Amino acid sequence: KRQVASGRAYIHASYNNTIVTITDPDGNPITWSSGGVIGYKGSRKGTPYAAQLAALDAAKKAMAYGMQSVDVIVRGTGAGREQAIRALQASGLQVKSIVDDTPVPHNGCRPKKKFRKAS
Amino acid sequence: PSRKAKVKATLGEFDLRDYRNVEVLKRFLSETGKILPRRRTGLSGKEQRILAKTIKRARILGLLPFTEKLVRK
Amino acid sequence: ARRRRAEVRQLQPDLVYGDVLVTAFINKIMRDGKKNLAARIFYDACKIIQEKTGQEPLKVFKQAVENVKPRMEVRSRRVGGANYQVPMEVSPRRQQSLALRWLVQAANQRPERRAAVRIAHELMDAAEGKGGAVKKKEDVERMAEANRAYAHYRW
RNA sequence: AAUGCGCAGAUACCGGGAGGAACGCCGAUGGCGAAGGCAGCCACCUGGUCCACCCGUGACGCUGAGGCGCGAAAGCGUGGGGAGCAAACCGGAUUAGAUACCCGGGUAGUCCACGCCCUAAACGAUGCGCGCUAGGUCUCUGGGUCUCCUGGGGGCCGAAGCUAACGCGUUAAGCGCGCCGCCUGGGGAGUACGGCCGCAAGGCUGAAACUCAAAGGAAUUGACGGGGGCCCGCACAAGCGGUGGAGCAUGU
Ligand SMILES: [Mg+2]
Ligand SMILES: [Mg+2]
Ligand SMILES: [Mg+2]
Ligand SMILES: [Mg+2]
Ligand SMILES: [Mg+2]
Ligand SMILES: [Mg+2]
Ligand SMILES: [Mg+2]
Ligand SMILES: [Mg+2]
Ligand SMILES: [Mg+2]
Ligand SMILES: [Mg+2]
Ligand SMILES: [Mg+2]
Ligand SMILES: [Mg+2]
Ligand SMILES: [Mg+2]
Ligand SMILES: [Mg+2]
Ligand SMILES: [Mg+2]
Ligand SMILES: [Mg+2]
Ligand SMILES: [Mg+2]
Ligand SMILES: [Mg+2]
Ligand SMILES: [Mg+2]
Ligand SMILES: [Mg+2]
Ligand SMILES: [Mg+2]
Ligand SMILES: [Mg+2]
Ligand SMILES: [Mg+2]
Ligand SMILES: [Mg+2]
Ligand SMILES: [Mg+2]
Ligand SMILES: [Mg+2]
Ligand SMILES: [Mg+2]
Ligand SMILES: [Mg+2]
Ligand SMILES: [Mg+2]
Ligand SMILES: [Mg+2]
Ligand SMILES: [Mg+2]
Ligand SMILES: [Mg+2]
Ligand SMILES: [Mg+2]
Ligand SMILES: [Mg+2]
Ligand SMILES: [Mg+2]
Ligand SMILES: [Mg+2]
Ligand SMILES: [Mg+2]
Ligand SMILES: [Mg+2]
Ligand SMILES: [Mg+2]
Repeated sequence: KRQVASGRAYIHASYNNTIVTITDPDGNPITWSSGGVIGYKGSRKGTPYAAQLAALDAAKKAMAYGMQSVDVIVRGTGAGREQAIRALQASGLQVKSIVDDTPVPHNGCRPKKKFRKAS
Repeated sequence: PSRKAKVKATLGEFDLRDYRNVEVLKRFLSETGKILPRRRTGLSGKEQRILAKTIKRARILGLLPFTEKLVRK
Repeated sequence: ARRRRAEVRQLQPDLVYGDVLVTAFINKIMRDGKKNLAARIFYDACKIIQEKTGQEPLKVFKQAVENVKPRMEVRSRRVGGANYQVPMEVSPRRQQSLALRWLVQAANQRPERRAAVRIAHELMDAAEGKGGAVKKKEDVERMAEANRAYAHYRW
């Protein structure tokens, strides 16, 4: 019952899950959701279908704080990334602008072995 | 194939050592802060080497970005 | 079919409704090459569809086929893991076959003793929305949209 | 998947702080270095190099046993530091087993200073120097009359030629001359012994008895691959009817 109307959607994409946080224009979360929140368990949380629900769930949850307009900020490499956007669009919520903000070091920390092979 | 608008062309009489000429320097970065390749700057082997050192300096002064945010997806 | 896409054969129309579907049904009802008493069944079934309902049989047979045609089905898939039940669309050619086959099979499960009757009641029950044929169709489509997670292997 | 973390409120998101390590794009097909090896930006202090002028000296040159210095990584000593990562190790999985591959942790270490160690697929597996022997082309960096000429450097294709072949070919593996290093069948064996070096781990140097009739280079035709590409077959899939169960026939 905060009332916000205008807000932000952070899609956190990953080869392993998808997590959608909705926030106010300052960045503080109104509500969130993910593959695990829609009752999926293992590999299926990375599945883009999951990502569709995960976004839709997170939407509706926020559409009851009277949201209408969202700035989208995609932030991950994974599957179910664009589908999380697709879901966000088709939820009536006006998507005012999508931005990729995947964080990337200017070569900094020694990565996990799994993620380097040939460096 | 692999050729659109070249950047050395859109401009004219500039100093590649001028690390304050933001209005000119910034034409050489992508939408992200990333310094454009030669195949898009249109600089020669050398000009590019000097411009990259120039852009780098201009980033430390806080005139040019280091990295920005893609706006479509 | 390794070489050519392989075309469908054109069954000659019914002798009594001048229809192709009705030959198809009659063919699925037939066993051991006894086409005479497969037709001798479907038609006996047709007399029964009227003397139990004001409706014309062709319109009912057609009506019930449509209620059994499945819009979705799964067929398994071997991946870089194992068996994944991929939800597929179902071509209009395959819905035909599936419906008819399911109709006969359902019909022959029934406890009525004459064959025509079993066909009759299944054909009727399926029009009116119920009956074993439809149940192994509402079922089939239920496995799709349950493996929805694997829709992203659309072939 | 599970260990694991999370109601002592994690994950996701915004704001502030600490710290350690690495330097995205530019950036490679590039540059520098004797080799190892060198990549954010600025300054200081230094090394090599290349061009033009054709000014100086006047054979002052080349190589180089030993000596001296340098020398990835790992490793060692003293002190510091410690984000991420990670031998050993602790768990979770997987498996016939799993001291492994996969997952969650994790110490030494990876970082810095100083002092050791001195190895390598330390590779172009190609010592250094100088002269000679078609050309084409791409590229880095100078100079001149700058459509083109002329240097230095990095690639590719190729004349002659060389090569067991592969290939090399003005950046020789061509034609020559100088000087150093090294080889002399496989194994035993970089082993033993001695000596020298090291804090240690170890390093250099380096055999013999014995034993084999091969060990080995390149290339050819095949066959094969849980290598690629292309393509067939009731091969699978789609479908109908069966065998496998019963009684009997028949063969084993
Ligand atoms: Mg617990
Ligand atoms: Mg509580
Ligand atoms: Mg965190
Ligand atoms: Mg923070
Ligand atoms: Mg700390
Ligand atoms: Mg070199
Ligand atoms: Mg090297
Ligand atoms: Mg100098
Ligand atoms: Mg003179
Ligand atoms: Mg004189
Ligand atoms: Mg010398
Ligand atoms: Mg060393
Ligand atoms: Mg070291
Ligand atoms: Mg130490
Ligand atoms: Mg220490
Ligand atoms: Mg300590
Ligand atoms: Mg581990
Ligand atoms: Mg770890
Ligand atoms: Mg040291
Ligand atoms: Mg040595
Ligand atoms: Mg020579
Ligand atoms: Mg010029
Ligand atoms: Mg050259
Ligand atoms: Mg070089
Ligand atoms: Mg020849
Ligand atoms: Mg020779
Ligand atoms: Mg030859
Ligand atoms: Mg050649
Ligand atoms: Mg030797
Ligand atoms: Mg011998
Ligand atoms: Mg030997
Ligand atoms: Mg040794
Ligand atoms: Mg000894
Ligand atoms: Mg001693
Ligand atoms: Mg061979
Ligand atoms: Mg083959
Ligand atoms: Mg089959
Ligand atoms: Mg039997
Ligand atoms: Mg016998």
